[PDB]
Amino acid sequence: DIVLTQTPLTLPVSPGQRATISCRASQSVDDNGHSFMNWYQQKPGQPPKLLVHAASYVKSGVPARFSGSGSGTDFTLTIHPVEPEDFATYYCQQGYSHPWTFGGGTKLEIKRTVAAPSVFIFPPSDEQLKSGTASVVCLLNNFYPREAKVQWKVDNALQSGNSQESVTEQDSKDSTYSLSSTLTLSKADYEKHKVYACEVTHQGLSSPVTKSFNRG
Amino acid sequence: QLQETGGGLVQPGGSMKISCVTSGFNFSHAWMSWVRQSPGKGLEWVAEIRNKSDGYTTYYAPSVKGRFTVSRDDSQNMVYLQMNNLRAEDTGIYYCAQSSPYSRAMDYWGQGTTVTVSSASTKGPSVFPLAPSSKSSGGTAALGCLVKDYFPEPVTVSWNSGALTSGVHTFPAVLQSSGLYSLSSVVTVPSSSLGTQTYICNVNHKPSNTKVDKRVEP
Repeated sequence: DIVLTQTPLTLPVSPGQRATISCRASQSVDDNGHSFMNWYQQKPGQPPKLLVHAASYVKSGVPARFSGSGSGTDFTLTIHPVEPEDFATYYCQQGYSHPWTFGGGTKLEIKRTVAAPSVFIFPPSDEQLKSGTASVVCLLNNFYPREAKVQWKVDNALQSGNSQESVTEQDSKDSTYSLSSTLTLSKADYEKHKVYACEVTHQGLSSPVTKSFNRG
Repeated sequence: QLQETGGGLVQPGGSMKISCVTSGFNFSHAWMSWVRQSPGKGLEWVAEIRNKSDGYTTYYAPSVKGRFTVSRDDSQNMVYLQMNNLRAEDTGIYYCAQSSPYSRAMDYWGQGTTVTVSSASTKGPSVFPLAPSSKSSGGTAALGCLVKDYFPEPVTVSWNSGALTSGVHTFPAVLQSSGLYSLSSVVTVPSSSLGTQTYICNVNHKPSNTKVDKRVEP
């Protein structure tokens, strides 16, 4: 199957600037002077929409600031300038041979200035503890850019494989993200330790921030 | 122009048939495809059926061939997907689309129907408080609700029956290894409000037809 390496996964663009989205195919998708690479746009809760077919042929009604280019194994979708309605996910798709395959997607995100997260930690409720599980929640609020490392430490032991992160879409007013990191332990494991700490590293912070509490 | 139906809940090993009604173009001439989207596996092509002139030739993604069957009925402008021996990996939004003979692009997609494949029984969430911390720097406190162990998606969360919207962040669900979903909803409020203002999250879960209101205090 023809694998499509679409880069990047997430692409910051300032409004007004150029967005350049690449798609490499693992072999050629050319035949008889046609390059069979198609591009789509998808917004949350909506179907994809065809933008470009045969590499460079913009579908009728699609604005001129969209252009497709490339051949053989390397293809490009450029958006210049990026208008606020253009922020969405984009996919490349080869129509050379079955099975039809898609790239992994490129989300255009609004570039804005760096904003450090506000960090908060929440013990599990006494109510949840009654049921037999303990969820410890670390909140990073209103930050940019998206990339941030959240480490959990439990009596100074670094935690591995018992936490899950979830991130909101960019806020419509300020273009920041928020993120939750949730550490899930049994009531048993929770009770064995005292100090619970969430360490956050983000480029907006000069040094990492730790929020912690003692069980009590 | 295109509209899918038939999606819902089913257990691994089970079967489901979905359909797609179309209009606004010559259906009998068109090639039609199914494509599915699993949150965090992007778009995956599933099946194709053509005709235009001859064959009703069918093509399948390797990982569903034999299990899945695409058919059509030209007289009703209907495409069908019969899915047997379903696995959790098949969970997704399934879209029907018109495949172009030129570029093999997919030209006009429906809104999609979701197929969810799991052993989990439908269950409303347990809702726990994320209590504001005592003390503190700028006079803002964050608080929230942990909405845990429900199936299937989705839940909706509001605050104080829709009267509190500024600074609310409701995170996307994560599917836990139990097969149940979990998320949190948070909001930031003035520290000075915490004695005088009550803060309640309203969690609605349509598939269980349940509504849970939880007060979150110090």
